[PDB]
Amino acid sequence: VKPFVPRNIVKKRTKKFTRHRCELFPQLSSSWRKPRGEDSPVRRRYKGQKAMPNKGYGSDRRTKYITPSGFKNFPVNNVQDLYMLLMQNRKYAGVISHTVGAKARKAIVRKAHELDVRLINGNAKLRRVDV
Amino acid sequence: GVDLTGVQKKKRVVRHHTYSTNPYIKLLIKLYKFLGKRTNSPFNKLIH
Amino acid sequence: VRPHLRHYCVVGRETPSEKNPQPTVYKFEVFAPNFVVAKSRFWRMMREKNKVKSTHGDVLSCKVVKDRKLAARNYSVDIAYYSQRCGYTHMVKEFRDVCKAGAVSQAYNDLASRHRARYHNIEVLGVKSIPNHEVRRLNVAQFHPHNLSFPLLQRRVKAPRKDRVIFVKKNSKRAVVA
Amino acid sequence: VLPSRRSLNRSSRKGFKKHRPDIIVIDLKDHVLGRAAAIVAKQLLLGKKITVVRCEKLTIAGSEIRNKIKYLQFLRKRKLSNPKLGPFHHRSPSDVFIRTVRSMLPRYTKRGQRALRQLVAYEGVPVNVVRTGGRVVIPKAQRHNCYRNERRFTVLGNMCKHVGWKYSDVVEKLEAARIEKSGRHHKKMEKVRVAWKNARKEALKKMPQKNVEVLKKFGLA
Amino acid sequence: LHGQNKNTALVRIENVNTTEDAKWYVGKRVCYVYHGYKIKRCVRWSKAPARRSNTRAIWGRITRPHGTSGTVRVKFNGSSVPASAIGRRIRVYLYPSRI
Amino acid sequence: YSREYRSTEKKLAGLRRNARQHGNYYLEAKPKVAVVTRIRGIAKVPPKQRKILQLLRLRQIFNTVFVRLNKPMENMLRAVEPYIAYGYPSLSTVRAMVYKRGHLKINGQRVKITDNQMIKDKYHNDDIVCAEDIVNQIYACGKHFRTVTNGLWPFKLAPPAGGMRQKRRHFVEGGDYGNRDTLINRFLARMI
Amino acid sequence: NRRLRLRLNPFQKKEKAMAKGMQNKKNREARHAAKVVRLAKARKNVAKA
Amino acid sequence: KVSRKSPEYSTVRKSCKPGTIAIILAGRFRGRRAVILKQLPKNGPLVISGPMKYSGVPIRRIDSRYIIATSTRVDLTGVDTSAITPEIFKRETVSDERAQLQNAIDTALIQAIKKDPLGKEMAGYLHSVFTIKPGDAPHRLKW
RNA sequence: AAAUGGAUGACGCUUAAGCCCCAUGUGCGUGAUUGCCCAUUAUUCCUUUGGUGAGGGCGGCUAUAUGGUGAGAAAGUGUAGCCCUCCCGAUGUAGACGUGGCGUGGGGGUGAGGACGAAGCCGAUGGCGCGAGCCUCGGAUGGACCCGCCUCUAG
Ligand SMILES: [Mg+2]
Ligand SMILES: [Mg+2]
Ligand SMILES: [Mg+2]
Ligand SMILES: [Mg+2]
Ligand SMILES: [Mg+2]
Ligand SMILES: [Mg+2]
Ligand SMILES: [Mg+2]
Ligand SMILES: [Mg+2]
Repeated sequence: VKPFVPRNIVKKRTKKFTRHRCELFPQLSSSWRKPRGEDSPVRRRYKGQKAMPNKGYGSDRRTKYITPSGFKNFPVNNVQDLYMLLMQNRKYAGVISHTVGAKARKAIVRKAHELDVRLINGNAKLRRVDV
Repeated sequence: GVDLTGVQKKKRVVRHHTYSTNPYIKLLIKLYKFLGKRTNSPFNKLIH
Repeated sequence: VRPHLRHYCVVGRETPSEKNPQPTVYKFEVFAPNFVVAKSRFWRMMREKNKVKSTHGDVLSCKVVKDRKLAARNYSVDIAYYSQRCGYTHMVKEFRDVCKAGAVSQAYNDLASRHRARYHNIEVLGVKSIPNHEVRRLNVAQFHPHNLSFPLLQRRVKAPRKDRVIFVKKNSKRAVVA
Repeated sequence: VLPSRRSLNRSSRKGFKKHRPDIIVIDLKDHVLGRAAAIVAKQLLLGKKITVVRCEKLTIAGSEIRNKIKYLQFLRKRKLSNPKLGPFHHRSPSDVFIRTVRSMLPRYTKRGQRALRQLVAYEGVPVNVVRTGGRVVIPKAQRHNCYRNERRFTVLGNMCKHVGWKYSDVVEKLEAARIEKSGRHHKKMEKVRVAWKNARKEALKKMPQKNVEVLKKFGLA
Repeated sequence: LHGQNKNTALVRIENVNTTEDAKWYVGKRVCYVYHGYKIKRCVRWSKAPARRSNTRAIWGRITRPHGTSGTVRVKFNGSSVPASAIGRRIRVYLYPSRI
Repeated sequence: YSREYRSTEKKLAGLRRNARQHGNYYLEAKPKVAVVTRIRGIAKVPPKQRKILQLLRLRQIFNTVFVRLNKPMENMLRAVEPYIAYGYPSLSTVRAMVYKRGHLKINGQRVKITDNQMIKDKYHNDDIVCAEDIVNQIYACGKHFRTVTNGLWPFKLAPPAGGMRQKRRHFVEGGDYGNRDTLINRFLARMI
Repeated sequence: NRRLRLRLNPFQKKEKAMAKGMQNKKNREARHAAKVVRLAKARKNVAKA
Repeated sequence: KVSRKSPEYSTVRKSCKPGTIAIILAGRFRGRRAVILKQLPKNGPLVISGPMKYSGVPIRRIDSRYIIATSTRVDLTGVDTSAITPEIFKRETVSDERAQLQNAIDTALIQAIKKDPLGKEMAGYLHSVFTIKPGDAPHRLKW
């Protein structure tokens, strides 16, 4: 199945927004925190400091949530969940949950190849096998 | 930039949805919103 | 072509009213960069001499005066300038030039260099083309005699902009860099 | 800068004999110090290799006493706590020129340090640069184009001699020998120069006439 | 004075020294030649095996003259030229030709 | 309209020649229309000057409008002189502004002029049905000057291409602000 | 833009044709000569008065 | 009057005409001189063949943006150049019919060159190569 | 005429690189009306977000199997926004308000997962979101429980 691949995908920023001075303290996490300090150089927008996220960095609505392969990810948990993606198989791809066992995965992978439903973490060799 | 001396103090407060949780209120709002847009009736716009 | 301060003639009057019908018409000579400045100087002089302001007056004409042909002449310029320390100073200077506008432009640059007087503190009273044998300045009358000749020394020659170089060989004209 | 054994073996294996990079040799006689340094500094930043000679003949505007006093005021500045860390006051003309050029460079970056390493300065014309080719001048920094004839100027060699330079007599003796040696050789090798000029004049009589007409039209012969 | 912008570069060409001269070179292709430290893929890697080498090139184009003295502005396709090239050689070719 | 412009110009030239031939003078009519542009920013503006600029619709630097130069309007312009530059426009200047930068104010929206039909719809008057009607009403004083000019969004222009002399200081002293008479046309040609 | 100019003003074609005729060489030399004669004749007649 | 769909339609600069002498700016034959023969049917590349015994350039296609067209022109009315066709390049150690075509074209081209009054100088001119010496300024030349 | 050695920012500059004034592309007394450089400014173009926002479509009959082209279309504040055009704003301490905005322990419902390996832990495992965060991969880790969605509750 071939998706409707966008002509070009533009990201306004690839780097992440990290916390101020998170590299100098092992206990500080990298997740973003808004700085509220009366003298903070980041909050005051000095030239050589880190940037703060805001609404202008938003992604284009036409290519939002689209993976590089051109699909959108939808989780699945059993065989019966594959028929939800059967008709719109050019738009959504299935993602098998991490906690699904190997015994149940064999049935899901076998049916998905039969139905022509793309799985992001299925069998690598089967999808290359032509029909 | 622009002046914007008195721009903000001229905005009104307008609501476009109901706070009510009554489903029958929502059905009436749906009917008269349609009639207000598709008819030349000041009465219908007032009801909505 | 070269000089700034073109030669202007401005003609104006006061707006007629029922106290003063048919007012007098005045004619004014001024040296200005453009006609907007020329009209500004006209209304200043009309106000300080006739009590007529630009609000109650009209401008009839404002054109550029044509000068004579190109030749070497003696020009006498009587000029005045103001300073806080001394007040008003009045002098008569002489220059060699080819046109009235050029001589007046020379005087303005000369006053700025020798007395530090700006354009708006200077008033021109007149400019005249005077003959020889009537010049009282030796630095001007030295250009009068026939058979006058002199050499050019301490020249600072420069190549045309298309052929300038940075490094050149010592015993030839061959360029090395640029 | 002296090659090691490793360089000698590698050159011998690959059969390399000699190599000379592209270098411009500038004769700094009767040049204005400040204007020559500014032009040299920019060319170094553009990636040129420059060697200057006769640094003792650079000129500075003003009387010698005025410039001597200027240097003595510079000599007074030193770190009081430990003068061996303080500013260093070099006394030779070539060291003075290098300091002047260094002040017109970004000397605290690797780019600036690399540019300074590309400049070599000498007093007089040393024996290793005499036969390297024709020397050049900078017309925008020459004395006869920069100073009015009535002003008084200072020769850098005479100024440095009275503030600590000790090799003024040595340089003068070496220069006298070079002029004698070069003058003798240039008086020689005149028969070959005359012979070459005569051969060109003998041509235009044996060469084809059509090509002679072309040369005349373009003003070459 | 505030800093530099690395999306545009300035190139000085020999024997130009004039804005009217620099206008002749607008639109010409340029390249910066350097070398790496191991052989990687190149154009005609299979057709012409003699081309394989450590040599690499980064290409760009001349956009407009800069100043009044023959300096030109160059943009290197979609990225910047590395700062290790400051003060090094740049090749200016004669194509595309308008003559 | 083209015939009217040619006839008016050549009639005026004949009158001037008649006076010059006989030694008299001909006095011109005072200008009726001015074109005003803002050349300063929005920082540190006193309340009196702030109000006047709002009434002239010059809320942003390099905005431009057309006004009628009568006594009430002249006294307003004198109060905000160090913030504006103005002069007397020509026919070419008016045509360039309408055709290249003309926008209409329709239903509160700023729409660009693309054809005569939207001009006809916006002005329900019968004397304003095309772009040339807009130009004639502005160049000449016209009966519907206020209707036509108020229906146009204020013009948003680019900075002068060749630069400026001095933002401070009057044009007479060598600066940029104040009245420039017909020399405003050279200023606006680089700006448009 | 040519098609936008004509759309906004359908008289553009004739206005430009007048300008081209103004620029024509033979007509502009005749106009220059005729203007000189007309001005000179009026100057002489006014003086003779 | 020529329509864009018609084969005869082309948009190439007026200096590039049949019989013009050009300098190759890029490729394995950089710096050598050649003669422009014709243009391909559509708005395609030109076909150049400097007399192969003179400059060493065989029949080839080249883009108009990689040659400098000089003002020297040799009359080409005699040479038909009708056999030149896109199919000879379309086909993918030279071949026999390619050699025969090259020989026929070269023979006609050489005769046309010798017909010019400066035939001998033209033959020497085609032998010369173009290079950029230290201190040259191609932007100041006239060509 | 002052207390460490030091400052037109430094070097330096005197046919100035000093002081006062005047000019400008190619061609400065024959080219009238732009010598050149540098912004979070102005013009123009693309994208996001919020509107006192402005318009339009929404009663699905043209015709068509696989091995002329294939997918959607909800009468709608708020989304993975029902969809398509257009216009105007966007910084901000103290402070106010909004969010089908994120995350944690437990209750009522609904739907799944697990010895073919749950929770927990490790990471040059990548992908998605402006972000709080979410998900996949690997473990030459572990050995028994746990989660998605709608609502209720809080140490
Ligand atoms: Mg991201
Ligand atoms: Mg504070
Ligand atoms: Mg300025
Ligand atoms: Mg400074
Ligand atoms: Mg905010
Ligand atoms: Mg706060
Ligand atoms: Mg608890
Ligand atoms: Mg607590």
